Amino acid sequence: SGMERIKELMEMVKNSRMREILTTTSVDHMAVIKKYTSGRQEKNPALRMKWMMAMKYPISASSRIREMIPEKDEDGNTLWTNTKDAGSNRVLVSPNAVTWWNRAGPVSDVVHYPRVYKMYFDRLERLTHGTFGPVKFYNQVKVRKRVDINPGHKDLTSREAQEVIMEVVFPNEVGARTLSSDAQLTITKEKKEELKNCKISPIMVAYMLERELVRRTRFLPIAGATSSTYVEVLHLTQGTCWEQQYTPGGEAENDDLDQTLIIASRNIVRRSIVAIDPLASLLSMCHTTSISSEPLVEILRSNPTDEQAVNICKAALGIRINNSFSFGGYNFKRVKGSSQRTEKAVLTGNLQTLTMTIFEGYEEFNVSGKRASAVLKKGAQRLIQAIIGGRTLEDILNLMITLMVFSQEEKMLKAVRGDLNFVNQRLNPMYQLLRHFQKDSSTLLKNWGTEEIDPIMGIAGIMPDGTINKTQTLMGVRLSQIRVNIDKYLRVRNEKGELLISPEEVSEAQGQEKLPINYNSSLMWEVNGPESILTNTYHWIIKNWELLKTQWMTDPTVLYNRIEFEPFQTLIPKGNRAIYSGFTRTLFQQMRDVEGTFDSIQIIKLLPFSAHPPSLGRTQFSSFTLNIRGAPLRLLIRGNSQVFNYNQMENVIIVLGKSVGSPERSILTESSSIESAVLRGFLILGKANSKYGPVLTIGELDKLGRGEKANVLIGQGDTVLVMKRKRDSS
Amino acid sequence: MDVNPMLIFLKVPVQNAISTTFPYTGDPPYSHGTGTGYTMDTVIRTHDYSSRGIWKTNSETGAQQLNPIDGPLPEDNEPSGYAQTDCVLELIEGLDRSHPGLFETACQETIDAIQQTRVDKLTQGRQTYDWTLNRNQPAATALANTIEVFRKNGYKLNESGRLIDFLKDVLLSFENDSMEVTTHFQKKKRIRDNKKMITQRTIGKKRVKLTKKNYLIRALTLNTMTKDAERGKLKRRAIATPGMQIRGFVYFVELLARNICERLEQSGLPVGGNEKKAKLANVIKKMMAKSTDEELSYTITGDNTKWNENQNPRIFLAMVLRITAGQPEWFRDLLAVAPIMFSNKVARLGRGYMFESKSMHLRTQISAENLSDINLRYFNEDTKKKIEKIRHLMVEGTASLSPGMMMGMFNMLSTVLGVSVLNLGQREILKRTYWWDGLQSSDDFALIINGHFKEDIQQGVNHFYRTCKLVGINMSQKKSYINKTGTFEFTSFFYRYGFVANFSMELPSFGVAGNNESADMSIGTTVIKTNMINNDLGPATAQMAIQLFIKDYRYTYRCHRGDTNLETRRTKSIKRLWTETISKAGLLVADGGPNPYNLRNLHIPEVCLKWSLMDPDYRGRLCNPNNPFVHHMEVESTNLAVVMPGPAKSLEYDAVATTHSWTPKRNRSILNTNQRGILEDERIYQKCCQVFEKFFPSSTYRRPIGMASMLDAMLSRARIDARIDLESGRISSQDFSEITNTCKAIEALK
Amino acid sequence: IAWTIVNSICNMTENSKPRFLPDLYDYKTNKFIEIGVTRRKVEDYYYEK
RNA sequence: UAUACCUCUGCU
RNA sequence: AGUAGUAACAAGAGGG
Ligand SMILES: [Zn+2]
Repeated sequence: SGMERIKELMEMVKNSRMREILTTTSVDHMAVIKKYTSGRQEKNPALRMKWMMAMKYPISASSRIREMIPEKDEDGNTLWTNTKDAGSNRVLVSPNAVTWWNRAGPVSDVVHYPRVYKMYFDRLERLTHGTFGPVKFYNQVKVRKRVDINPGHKDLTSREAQEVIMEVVFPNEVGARTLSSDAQLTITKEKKEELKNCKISPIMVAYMLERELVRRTRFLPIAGATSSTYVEVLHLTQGTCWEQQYTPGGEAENDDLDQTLIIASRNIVRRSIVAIDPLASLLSMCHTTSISSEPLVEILRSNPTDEQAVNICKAALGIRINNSFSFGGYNFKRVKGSSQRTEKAVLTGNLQTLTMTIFEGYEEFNVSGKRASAVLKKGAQRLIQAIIGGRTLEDILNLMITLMVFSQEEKMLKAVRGDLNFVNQRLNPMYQLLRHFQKDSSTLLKNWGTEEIDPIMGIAGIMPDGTINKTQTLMGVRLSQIRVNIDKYLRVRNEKGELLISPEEVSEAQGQEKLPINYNSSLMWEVNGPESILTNTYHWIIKNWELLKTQWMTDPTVLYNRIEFEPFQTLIPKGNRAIYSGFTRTLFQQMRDVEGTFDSIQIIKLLPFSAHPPSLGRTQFSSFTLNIRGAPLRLLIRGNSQVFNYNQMENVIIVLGKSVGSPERSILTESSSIESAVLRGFLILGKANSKYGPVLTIGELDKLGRGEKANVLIGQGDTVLVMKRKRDSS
Repeated sequence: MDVNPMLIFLKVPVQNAISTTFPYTGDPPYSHGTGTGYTMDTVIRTHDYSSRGIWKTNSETGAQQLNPIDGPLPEDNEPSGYAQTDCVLELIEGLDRSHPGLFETACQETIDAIQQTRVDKLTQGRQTYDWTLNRNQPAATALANTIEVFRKNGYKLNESGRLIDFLKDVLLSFENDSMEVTTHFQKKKRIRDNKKMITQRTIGKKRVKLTKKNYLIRALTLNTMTKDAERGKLKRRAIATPGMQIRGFVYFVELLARNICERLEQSGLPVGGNEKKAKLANVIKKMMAKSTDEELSYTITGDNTKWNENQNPRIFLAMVLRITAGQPEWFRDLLAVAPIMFSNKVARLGRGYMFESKSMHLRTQISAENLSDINLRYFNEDTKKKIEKIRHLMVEGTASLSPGMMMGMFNMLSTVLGVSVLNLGQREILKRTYWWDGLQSSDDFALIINGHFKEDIQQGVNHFYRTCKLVGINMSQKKSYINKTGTFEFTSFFYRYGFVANFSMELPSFGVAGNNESADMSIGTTVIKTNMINNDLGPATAQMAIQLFIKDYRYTYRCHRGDTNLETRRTKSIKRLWTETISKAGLLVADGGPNPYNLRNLHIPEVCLKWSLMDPDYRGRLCNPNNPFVHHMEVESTNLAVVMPGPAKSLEYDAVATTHSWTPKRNRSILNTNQRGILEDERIYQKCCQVFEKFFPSSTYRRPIGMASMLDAMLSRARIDARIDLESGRISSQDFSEITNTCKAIEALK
Repeated sequence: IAWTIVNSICNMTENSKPRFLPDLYDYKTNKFIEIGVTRRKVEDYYYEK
C-alpha cells in the first residue's frame, strides 16, 4: 500500500525536533548520524556476558515484544519489563522470552531458507555425501600457500557482485550502471527465481550473496589437494602426523582434474627414467594410480590433455595422443616439438592491451582444411616457415592469413588498426585478430615484410599485392603444389623413426596438486612430493641401518644399487647424478681404506647419492644440489644443513624441519680428529695451523703435491688443515 | 621427589615444549586507578632520549618543543632519538632504487582513494578523543560532534560528502579566534507533587567561546590512559588516542604506507600469521640460495627498545615528502599534515591522582590540570620529581611532546623506516665481506646476516646497529640475541628449521566469546577448527575443546540440556520445549538440544547442521524473520564480532539469523551524568534513519549518496512509488490523492 | 533519486534503460525525452546526440 | 550532626 | 582488616 509509511512521516514532521533533523541533515550526512551513539564497543565481551547472564533482564528487544508474547509465562517467569534500553525504544527482556518464542511463538514459512543460506548448506551437502578412506601416519609437510576458502563461488569482482545483489533484492534502486557480463545476467535470473517469495530480511539475502559470489582467499598451510573443497576440510584431512583420506561429495572440476593429471604423469615419468625397465615401471604405476579416487587409466582414456608426460603415458597404454585441434576451419596436426603455455598481455597498433594465451617453443604442424594445405614451422611469436598449396590462389591466401595470425608475430599485432570487437556468444581473443584480418589485410601484408629467395623448381613466392613472384616472397611463406611407437626407455617416435617426445625434455616444474593423487605403488613412497622422498629415504636408512652398515662393509655394489634410493635420484639433477655417485663412492672407499676414521652420520647422509653409474671425473664438491619444489637446495658435504641436520641434543636426524628418526646412541660417542669422506684424495686432520701456509680455496687444491699439507676454506666459515693422501681409492 | 616441569627441557627442545613457558590460563595484569604516572614517565623519558637537541617556543601554541634530529651523534648505547635527515633520505632513496615504480603506484593508489573517500569512512574506527567534550567517544560520535561545531561556525565544505573537504575545514578552523562550543551543566529545580515539593535535577547547555590557543591545543591534543590486559610485562605502560582533527589525515598517510608495505617482501605488515611465516621462510630460502658454501649465516632474534619514543614526526615528514617526490603538490601537502600535527602534538595527562588521609579517613580526586597549581607536600618523592619536570612542558592542562611518539598514535610508516635499513644490506650496496636481509613488523625484527667468517658477522651487526642508531632506531642489547641460522623467534612465532606450533598463545580465545548464543557457538567451533589447522591442536584435545566449550556455553547462557536435573531460571521453559518437541536432535544447544559437533562438523553452522532434524514449528519460530530479539543492522556489520590477538580487528562468523542472534543491554551510567541527553539524540537519529529505510531499502546494503535532504528524498520517493502503484498495479485512485496531499502537507511545514 | 524514478518505470513496463540521464518522460506514449536546446539551428545538435 | 529510609548506576 | 601493587578497591552520585 505505502499508506502507513507516509502517514508516520507526517506524524514525525509534526514533531519539531524530528523535522529539524530530517531537513538539516543531508543524505550523505545520514550515514554519520546513523552511527551516532553513546555506546562503546565492549572491551571484554566474555566478562560482560557472564556478568549480565546472572541478571534477570539482560537482553534488549523491540517494544512490540510486549504485544506478541505474554508478560509472564506458565511457571510465573517474567518474560519482559517496561524499562527502555539506554538510547533506544527497545525494552529489557529475560532469556525466558527467547525460549517462550521458540516453543509457543508465531510460526512462519522458512522452507526456502536453504537457498538464501546456500553457502552454508553446500558445506553439509559435501560432507553428508563425502567418503572416508583409511588414516595413514607420517610426517606431513605443509606448504604455506594462498588458497580459496569459498567453494562454489561464481567468480566476479566486488563491484560486479554488488550490481547482481542490487538487481535481485533492491531492483528499483539500481543506479546508472547495468548488468554487463552474460555471467551477471544468468546468475541474476537464477537468484531471482530461486529466492522468489521467501519471507526473510533482504539485508540477510544481500549479505549471503556477497559472501557466496565473491572469491575470498587465505594463507593456510596445506598438505596435498589445494582446491576449494579440500581446503574446506583441512582440519579434518590433515594433522601434524596423519592424513585422513577423504573425497568430498560432488564432482571435481575439469580444471583441477587436468592440472593434477599433468602432475601425476610428470611424477610417474620422472620416477620411471631412473629405474632399470622404465616402461614396465610406468605401466605398473599407471594401473595402480588414482586421482580423486578415480583410476588413472580411465582418466587417460577420456581426458584430452596435450602435455609431454601425459602423452608418454597415453603412448605406453596405446591411447591416441591428442595431437590435433582446429582454428579458422583448418585441422592443425603437430608432427614435431611441443606446446608450452604462457598467458601475457600485449599492445596492438591501436594501443589496446589484450591477454593472449601465447605459445612458445619450436613446433611443426601439418595443417589441412577445406581446399588447401600447409606445412607450418613455428617458434615463440615467429613464423619460421610455411609451405602452402591448394586448389585456388584465394584458398592458399586464406590459409596463409590464418597461419600469419596463428604465428602470433609482433608484425601482425602492430599492424591492427582500430578496436577489436566481435560476437551473443563472444569468441576468444585469437579469433578477434583473425576476423579483423580476414575482412581487411592491407596493412598486415605491407608491414609483414618481404624476403629474397633462391629460384627452386616447384616453389614460388607470394607478394603483398597478391602476385606470384619466383625470387621474392613474404617473410616465411612459400607456395608449392599418424601412428606412434614407444621403446623400453620411454622415447616416443613415429613410423619413420624420428623423435616426437622425450622423457628428458619433460617439464621439471612440479607445483602442488589440486586434487589428491594416490600412487598405490611399491615404486613410490607413501606420501606425494619431494620433501616426502627425502624424509622417507633417510628414515628408511636409519630403520634398516644395522643391515645396511654391514652391507656397506662387505658388498657395497649391492647397497648402492638398492631400489629404495631410486626416488631420491629424481631430486638430483640428471647431469650431476654420475659425478655425485663418483664423488660419493670415492669418499666412501677412503673411509674403508683409512682405518680408524668411520662416521655413521656421513655414510647415512651421502648414501642415497651412490645409486647411479659413477663417473671417473675428479671435481670437488662442498655440497650436492637437490631440486625441491622448484628451488635448488644444497646439502653440504661437511656437517649439518637445512636438508640434513644431525641434532646431538635430541639424538635425531632432522630432514627439512622434520625428525626422521634417532640413530644409535653409539654414534654420539663416535669420532676421530682425522676426517675421511669429505674431499676426494685428501684428509682433514684438525684445526687450521698457520705453519703450513696461507688459506687455499677448494678449487686451488690441485696445486698441492703428494703428501703436502695445507689450510683450506672447507665450508661454513671453518678453516681446516688438510693433507693429500699418497695412494688413491677405488 | 620434587616435581619440576622445566626438567622436561633436558630431553624436549625448548621450541617443542614452548607452551610450558606461556602462563596464559591466568588473568593478565590490570591497572587500578590512573595512568598519569605512566603518561608523565613516557613524556619525561621521551625528552631524555632527545635531550641534547634544540628547544624552541611555538608561535601558535606557546609549547616548548624539543628537536633532536640532525643533532649530536650519540656517544653511548643508551636509547637515543638523534635521527639524521640525510641518512633517512638515503635509505628511502635506496628503497626507491630497489623497487622502481613502487612509490609511483603507491602514491597513485593513494590519490585514487583521496578522490573517492567519503566523510563516512571516519565512522569506522575505534574510540577517538573528542575535543568538543575533552574525553574519548566513539569514532562516529566524535565525527558528528566535530562536524556539528564546524557547521555552527563558518565551515561547511564537508557538506559535499568527500573527505578531503572535511580536511580543509580542519585546516581552516585554526584561523578562528572565537570557536563556539555548547558545554552541558546541571541545575537543581523544584516542582510540586500531590502535596509535597520535591527537588528535580535537570541538565542545561551553556555556549562558551574558546581562545585561538584553546582550540589549537585541543585539536593537537592526544588522550592518554594505561594499557590493560598486556602479557609478558611486570610494569604497566601508557597508550595514546588520536583526536578528530588529525584522524582523517592519519588515514591517508597510513593508507600510503600500507600500499608501500603491501609490495615489500621485507615487511611483516599488514599480512596475517601464516603469510608472515611464509615471508620469513622466503628470506631464509633467498639468503641460502644467494650465498656460497664457504659463507656463514647468523640470525638475530631482534627487539627494538623504546620504539615509539625515538621515532620522530619531523623524520616522518622527510619520508612522506621523499616517497611523494614528483607528485602533485596538493597531494604532498595533504599527507604532510599528519606529521606536522604530530610534531606539534600535546599529550593529555589523564585522570590525575587520588589522595588519602588515614586519621580523618577521607579520599579525594585532583585533576591532572591541577598539577601546575598545587603544593607538592601531598606527593611521594618519585611522583613529585616527575611533576617538577612536567611543569616545564605543561601548556593549558596538557604536557607538550614534540619529539617521539606513543602507542596507538601511528602504525605502518615506522616499519618502512626499518625495512629501508634491511634493504641497505644487499650485496650490491654494501660491496664488502658481509651482507644481510630479514623481516620486520614495528619494533620486532628478524635479521639474517651472512659473511665469510665470524668476524664479518660482528662487523655486519655493528654496521646494521649503528645505521639504525643514525635514524633513531635502538636495538635492544638485553632482549635481542644472535645465533647460527637454524633457530629464531619473531612475534612469538618460533622457528626450529621450520615453524613450530605455539598453541598456548591462543588459549584466551578458547571460551565463550560473549556476543550472543548464535554468534558464540559459531565463534567457538571455528576457534577449535582454525587451531587444528594453524597451531597443531591435535584431534583428541580438539574433541575435548568441543566438550569443554559446550559446558562453558551451557553454564554461561543457562541453556543446559532439556533432560537435565539442574535448576536455573531457564530450565523450566526449556523443559517445556524439550517435552513438546518430537525430534530432540533438531533443537539447538541454546534451546536445550544436544551437541552435534565432532571434528568433521566444525565448519558447518549449528542451525544448518540441525535443519533436517528440526520440528517444522520450532524451525518456523526459531528463524521467524518478524521476531523482536534481532537488531536489523547494516550488511557491512552483519555477522561481525570484535576480537583482540595488533590493535583490534573484527571477526566475521558464519551463522543463521535466529531468535538467538540477540543483543545484550546497553550500559546505563550515562543517565547520572551531564551527557544524559546523548541518549535522546541517538533515539531521535535512529527513528529518522528507520523511516528513511522504508523509502530507501537499499540504504542498509549500500550507503546512499546525495547533498539533498532526507525529507526531500523520502518525499520524492513517496510520489513516484505511488505513481507506479496506480499507473500499473494494485492501488485505488483515492489512495493516490491521499498520498500526494500528505506530501503537499509535509512540504507546507518547511 | 533521478535513476530510481527511471528504473521504477522500466520495472513494471518492460522497456529499455538509457545510458545517460533523461529530462522528461511521457506516460501516454511511454517515451523518454532528452532536452538539448542551444543557439544552433537544428541539424548541428540533432544528429550529434 | 547522627540514625533510619527512598531513587539512579555496576565498562561510560 | 583484606584485596592488591608503582594505584586503586574497600560502593559512587542524589533526595541539600
Ligand atoms: Zn552441562
